[PDB]
Amino acid sequence: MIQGVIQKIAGPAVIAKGMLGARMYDICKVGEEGLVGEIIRLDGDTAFVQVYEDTSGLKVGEPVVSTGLPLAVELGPGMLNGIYDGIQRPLERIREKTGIYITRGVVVHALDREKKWAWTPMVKPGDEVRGGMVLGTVPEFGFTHKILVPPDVRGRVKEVKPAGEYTVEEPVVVLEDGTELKMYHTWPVRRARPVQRKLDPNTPFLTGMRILDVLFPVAMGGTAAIPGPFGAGKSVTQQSLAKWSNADVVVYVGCGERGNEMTDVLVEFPELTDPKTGGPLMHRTVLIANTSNMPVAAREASIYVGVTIAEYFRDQGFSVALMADSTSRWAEALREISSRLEEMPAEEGYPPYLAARLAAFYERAGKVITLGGEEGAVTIVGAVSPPGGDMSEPVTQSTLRIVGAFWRLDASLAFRRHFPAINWNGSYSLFTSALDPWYRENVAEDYPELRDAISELLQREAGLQEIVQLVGPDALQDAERLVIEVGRIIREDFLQQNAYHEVDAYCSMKKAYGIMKMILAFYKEAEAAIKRGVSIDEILQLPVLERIGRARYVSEEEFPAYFEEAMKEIQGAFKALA
Amino acid sequence: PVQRKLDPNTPFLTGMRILDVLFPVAMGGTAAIPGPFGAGKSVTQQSLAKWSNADVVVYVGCGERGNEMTDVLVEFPELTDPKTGGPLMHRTVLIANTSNMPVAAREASIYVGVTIAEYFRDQGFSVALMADSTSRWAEALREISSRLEEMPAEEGYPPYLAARLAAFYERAGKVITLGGEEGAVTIVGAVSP
Amino acid sequence: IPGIRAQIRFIQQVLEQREREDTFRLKRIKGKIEAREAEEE
Amino acid sequence: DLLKKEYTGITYISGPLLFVENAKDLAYGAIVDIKDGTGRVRGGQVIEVSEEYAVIQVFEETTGLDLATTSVSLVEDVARLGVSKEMLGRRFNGIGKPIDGLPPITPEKRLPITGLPLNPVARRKPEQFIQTGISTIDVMNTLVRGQKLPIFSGSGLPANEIAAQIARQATVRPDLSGEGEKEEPFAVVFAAMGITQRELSYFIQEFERTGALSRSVLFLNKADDPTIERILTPRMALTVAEYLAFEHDYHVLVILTDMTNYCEALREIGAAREEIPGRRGYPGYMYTDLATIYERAGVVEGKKGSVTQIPILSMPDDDRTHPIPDLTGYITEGQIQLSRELHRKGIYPPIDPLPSLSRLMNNGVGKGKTREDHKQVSDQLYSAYANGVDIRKLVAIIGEDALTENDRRYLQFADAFERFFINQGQQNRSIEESLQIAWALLSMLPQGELKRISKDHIGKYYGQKLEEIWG
Amino acid sequence: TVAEYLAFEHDYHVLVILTDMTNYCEALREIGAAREEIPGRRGYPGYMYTDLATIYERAGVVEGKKGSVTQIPILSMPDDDRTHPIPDLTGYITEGQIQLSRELHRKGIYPPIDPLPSLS
Amino acid sequence: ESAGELLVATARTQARGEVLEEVRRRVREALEALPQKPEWPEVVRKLALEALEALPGAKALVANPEDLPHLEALARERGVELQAEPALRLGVRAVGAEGKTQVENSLLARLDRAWDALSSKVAQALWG
Amino acid sequence: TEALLARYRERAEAEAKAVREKAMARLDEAVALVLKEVLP
Repeated sequence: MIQGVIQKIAGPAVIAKGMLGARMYDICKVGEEGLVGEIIRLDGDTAFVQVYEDTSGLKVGEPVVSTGLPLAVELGPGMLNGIYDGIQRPLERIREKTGIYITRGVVVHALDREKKWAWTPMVKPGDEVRGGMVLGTVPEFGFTHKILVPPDVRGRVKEVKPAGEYTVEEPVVVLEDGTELKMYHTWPVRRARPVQRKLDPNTPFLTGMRILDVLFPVAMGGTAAIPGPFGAGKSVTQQSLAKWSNADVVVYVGCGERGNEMTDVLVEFPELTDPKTGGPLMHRTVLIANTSNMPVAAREASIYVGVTIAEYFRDQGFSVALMADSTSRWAEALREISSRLEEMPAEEGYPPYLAARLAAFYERAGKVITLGGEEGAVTIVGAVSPPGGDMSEPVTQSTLRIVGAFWRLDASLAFRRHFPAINWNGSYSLFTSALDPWYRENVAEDYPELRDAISELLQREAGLQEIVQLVGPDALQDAERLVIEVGRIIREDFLQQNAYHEVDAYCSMKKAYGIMKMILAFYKEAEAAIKRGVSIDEILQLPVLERIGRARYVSEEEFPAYFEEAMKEIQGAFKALA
Repeated sequence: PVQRKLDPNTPFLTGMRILDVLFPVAMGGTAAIPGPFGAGKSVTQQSLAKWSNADVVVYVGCGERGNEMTDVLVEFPELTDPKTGGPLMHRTVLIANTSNMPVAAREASIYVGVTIAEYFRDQGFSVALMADSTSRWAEALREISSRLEEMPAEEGYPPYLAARLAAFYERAGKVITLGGEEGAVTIVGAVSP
Repeated sequence: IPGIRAQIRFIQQVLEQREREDTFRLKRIKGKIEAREAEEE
Repeated sequence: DLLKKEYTGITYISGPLLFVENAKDLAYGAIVDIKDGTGRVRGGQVIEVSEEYAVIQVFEETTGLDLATTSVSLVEDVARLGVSKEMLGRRFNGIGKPIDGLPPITPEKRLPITGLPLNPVARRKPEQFIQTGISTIDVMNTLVRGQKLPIFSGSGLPANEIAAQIARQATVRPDLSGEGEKEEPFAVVFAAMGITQRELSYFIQEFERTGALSRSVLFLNKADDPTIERILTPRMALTVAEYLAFEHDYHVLVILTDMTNYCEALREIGAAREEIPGRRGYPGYMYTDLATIYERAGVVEGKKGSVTQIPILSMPDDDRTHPIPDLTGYITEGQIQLSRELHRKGIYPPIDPLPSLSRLMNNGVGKGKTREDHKQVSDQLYSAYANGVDIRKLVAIIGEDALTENDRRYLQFADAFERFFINQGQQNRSIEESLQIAWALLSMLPQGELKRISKDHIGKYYGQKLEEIWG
Repeated sequence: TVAEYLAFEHDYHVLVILTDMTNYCEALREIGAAREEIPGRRGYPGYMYTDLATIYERAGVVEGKKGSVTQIPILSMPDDDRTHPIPDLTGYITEGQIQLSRELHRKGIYPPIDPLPSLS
Repeated sequence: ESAGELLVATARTQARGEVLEEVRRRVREALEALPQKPEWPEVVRKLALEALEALPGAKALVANPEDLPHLEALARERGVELQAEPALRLGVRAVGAEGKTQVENSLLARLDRAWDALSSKVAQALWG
Repeated sequence: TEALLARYRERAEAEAKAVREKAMARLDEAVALVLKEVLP
């Protein structure tokens, strides 16, 4: 056990002395109070520690002890329905222990060592176990939590517990080599967990929003970014994705953000209902909250903890969705530490390894074949907060060159109170062509063509806007005023979505199909009618536009009849006038 | 020090219609007149020095042309004070630190001027202080901070320039002096962006 | 067109000035790390 | 304990810093007393300590110190403040000492002025709606009790009058939520940082008119006080506020009168130390630093008090992308942004509703609260006003005669909106008056164009005329 | 120095013509950047105003003497930009300006002095 | 309106201030006469002892000549030199090894360090 | 109009005397306690 003493203190940094033999990125206990830190630089006889807690009141000369092991999490039953801080400590226990504020130095366990779980074995003596295989299961909130062998364990089974209630400390299986396999294990948060093979992304990740699910979709293992200035409503979109997506498990990482958002999740998710299993919504969610006024050095800790928990649940054969609340805050934590490491920085003060860290983090996502020969996925959706709304700063650019889809929020739409406020001209997605067979087989045989026609119409209206700007919209010919008007309709009747409405919040995909289909039918008929001398003004007064603009408020079970009525009403809106 | 700061209730008349009507300044108030070159800032400052209704005028020429100081010195003995019968120069104090005199003395001149104005206020008069340019004082600050190897703020200026400016402008105002009488000081600072 | 060209050249001036300031700062801190690593040698 | 230790051996004084050697017995963050050859004692705080020497940031100015005679002695290991209920009629300077001539207070507790973060589990959702009597805030950017809501002002715009009007008129409306009937007034904690004499006299005369001084605590750091003291003013004010709220169940309202001066002090003390800068020289940790102040607000589960913040800050060149407003917007919940163009038209209060925002607005409006049509009226107003502004932009190119009829109706709506709904000028409007005016203004548009409001709310509110509300 | 000697020792009336201060300012910038000083608006040293002042302020007339020193600086505004640091700083020091116009040059006029933006 | 309330509250506050000030003056005068009491030598010895225990490695001791003889019998045990001085009263002040560190243990010093901590006790015990 | 000021002046002086006397009651114990505590 290497130990030394404090030599210098400044900010969240501590320089220890006499630490010869300590290893890079080991966890230490700083001071007599025992704060947690991590070695980030060795220099002769000294070590440079970044402390994960407040350092005010420390004194020169206190002990510093290295534990010899890098940061790690405890992976086992008992993580769902919970809330943790940046280094995996249960906040409910900290609350029932320290009151309404968070004091430093609390030591608590990640998993509760007293609750008893219903073990149910699935291996027999003499069997061969191999890293990643499943030993048994326990029930957890309507899931089936599989107990896995750690990735670095292999051997033969000597004894396996019969059944019944046990706590997570119980050696449910002991190998012929004498190792005891409890219900949980630890894993270093900086090492990606291994898999057998990576697969191709060919199933959509259904978010519930029309514009994202239709125009800019994401595959079940892809990555996405959503950067926007303050006031554009990033938190609303993130919480909507956490509410309505079709993931089995949601892991929500609030890195460096407002605390009221975490409280909103905590207070509201127990009252909502899980779309798939029908249970409460908090039973499929894991929060990792490290708010703005918490220690700075714990932000990257929270990011890594979140992604490791997501990879664990993926290893059990689930589809996980990871929501990183901001990576700009992580980058700023890095810059703050580098300020007193006295490094020579890159553009705008960020340390030079930042793009490498970002790539390493976004590359853990994907759809895999697990070590136990099963299928699971992790889908990352990270938010960016560019300083000054400037989309050219280093974090945003470093993110563009990695992600698969890119959802750009703009301020002009947010001022208009028109939400989701996704900039159509600046967003893209690289997953459409690979997802088209799924759409043809599961939505409708011509879904790709309707999507393409809507994209072409939006592009053509964008092209006309340039002339509309210099001559005014009344100077166009009727054939182009029609495109302007149908663009307005597409915008405010299909793209727009009400997050607080009881029925417009979640929108199935066949509903989006129907709406697109009837908008296109109307537009085609109106172009035909213009080819016959009908003026553009009475076309705008046709009262079937009310049906079209109201369609999105119809329930998912009431919709097919509505759409079948509306199609023939559209047809009659023009064939009957003759 | 003073006994009590009061609120200004009486206009400081400059003699120019646009300033006295549209954008008045009160007796103990503070004004700023920033103007690019060729906009006649010098004539306006001289007019403010020539026709104001203050009892005493303190003119601080912090890093500006010398012909302006000469204009004052030559013309003012001829002009008559409106309030009393005396010459205009009899109510004026000049501090002259022109553009080719030592740089580090511009700040000293600013502080000297405002201290003399505070003294005459303490005597019960109502003083007007015209700081002929504060960008020159800012440049002196920047030069000295450059000799000190300090890290600068946005445009090479030291990071404490706003504090010095605020502490200088905060010496103005209507007061009840320590002797019990009432005086005031009005500051009109020029800038040169 | 003249007004837009004016705005553009103004923005370009500001950006170049900021870049010059920060490279000055970088040079200073590099000189500093070298000095204070050599003095401890 | 009680014995005193003095450190001689000062080795360096420049600007706001002071290095002292052989001082390993000082804790990181301690408070010290610097005494010179005259006997005058001034304060400081240790910001870096090592086995060789410790670095001190002096609060006062460093005139008169010398390397031979000054001494440094410890005061306490953590910077604390003595709080009490009996400070509800007092004035202190920027570091907590009385300046009204009365004796100091007798502290019930001594609390660390840095505070501790609230537990996200211990928090509560803010829901109580506050009626400020201002329509552009009440109807379009509702303020709830326990919220962070800054005011993005300019140089010559009247943000102080808006803050004082809010303090004078703010009240909860318990008859609309049906819960409670105490309506106990707000206690006001007012922290001024680098304030001038004109604005200080304004605020004092205002509170003296309203009689709100007997329940207000005042922390004044004027513009001729030292600069580095501004580091302590907001922390002291919020320490007192959190004490009052979460011990004696007050409902506190905190007003922080200029965060720009706070950031100036921060940048100064951060450049003296050569931190890696942010965008315009502001230190790289300014985000965390401001977050430790703004996040000391909200409501706690299982307690009756609350804390509400109204920071005021002046965007330097009316620039929304400057670092200070940018970060503050990234922290707080929405903002109230003032407009210079509206101010030039004589409109008071010059709040333009498009770049404003209140994130917690949906927690405290609707049925069981103000009225069931509040939300839809609000966003319908937003849509119509945006349309009016775009049509102005078009008129600027193709002339007013070339317009259609509905375009002229939107132009007229924008104009009447600005001149009747925004411009109220010191009168106190209940929420019902505000919604009544909003509907009278909406009735100018054809009933078929209010596409964000339901059919029944239209049926039972449409059709009022503006001449009826007033002539 | 020659002009001052002549004027205030032999009662001469001297007219000094400095033909291009735009080159003077580039030389000054190049020399200053070799001493590692803090830059200015476009790379020009932070003290260009004081340096130009020590040159321009050497003209004038003295009391009790008959000589005089009149200066006519000449400089080319880069890109015809009036806000460039060179002409701008020269504007704050001198007592007016004479401006040459391009349209009068195109018309074939000579000398193409524009009388509307000029002043003494 | 509330102006009268402010008046009565100001009166109360300043009255409490007067009485607390009086108590403090009372103890300030009770202290400044102790070097005539028979417990003087032993309290001075323990004061110097805790002072020396606060500077590991002092080089001297400054005190008052009038109570200098009270202080010889306990410094020889550890070798810390002596020195007398008229200005230091009601206590003793050490000196650190470099000359750049001191520790004073005067009476009035401890009083000014503890009075703020004990003000709450005096209030709660002198009113309720 | 002024009867309020008169009533309040009376209340202020009354409470001032009340506090002073309630203090002079046990001041003799307060001072002894402080001297006990300040001493080593």
